[PDB]
Amino acid sequence: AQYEDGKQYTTLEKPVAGAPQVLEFFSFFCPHCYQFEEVLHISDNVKKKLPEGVKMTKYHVNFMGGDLGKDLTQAWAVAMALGVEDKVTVPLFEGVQKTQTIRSASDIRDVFINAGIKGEEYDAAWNSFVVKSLVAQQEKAAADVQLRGVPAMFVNGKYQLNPQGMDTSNMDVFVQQYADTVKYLSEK
Repeated sequence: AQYEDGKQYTTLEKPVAGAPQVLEFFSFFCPHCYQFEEVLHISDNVKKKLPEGVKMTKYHVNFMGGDLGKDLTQAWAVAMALGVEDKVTVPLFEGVQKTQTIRSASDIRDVFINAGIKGEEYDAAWNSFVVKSLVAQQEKAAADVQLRGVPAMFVNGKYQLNPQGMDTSNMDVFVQQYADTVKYLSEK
């Protein structure tokens, strides 16, 4: 075929019932995720081609950056609960990887404060049970899909994107192929 198992995607030996339709995993410590987010805009470009009635879910993962890694997963939960993903994603990536000014939970908080979220509102979200289960959700989803590496994308708990199996000398073309694959798997 043109899209073959093992080529642009793999198939899960152990499918995951009831999974989010399009599910993406990343980490602010993950250099390819950095590339994926502000150089390639993968998340974006996928949406632009998904049929609609399709929702997209992005979760953070724990297994990079130890203690900070976990702090970041809670912070991403706060971001989701507050609906401020698009105001913190870039400063968080650049704070961890570019300037390296994120070294503690408090520094993560500064990014939110600077992005305009209020202290009391941040601290309350942080400490809230809704954010605890939203952490639990992120972990569960990662747990369900054998996850050892990021970036990672899964479609309908059955298919996993395989970006290594796509051309990379043109970035624009890599993205389009990636998004079209997601759209194919979607209709499967």
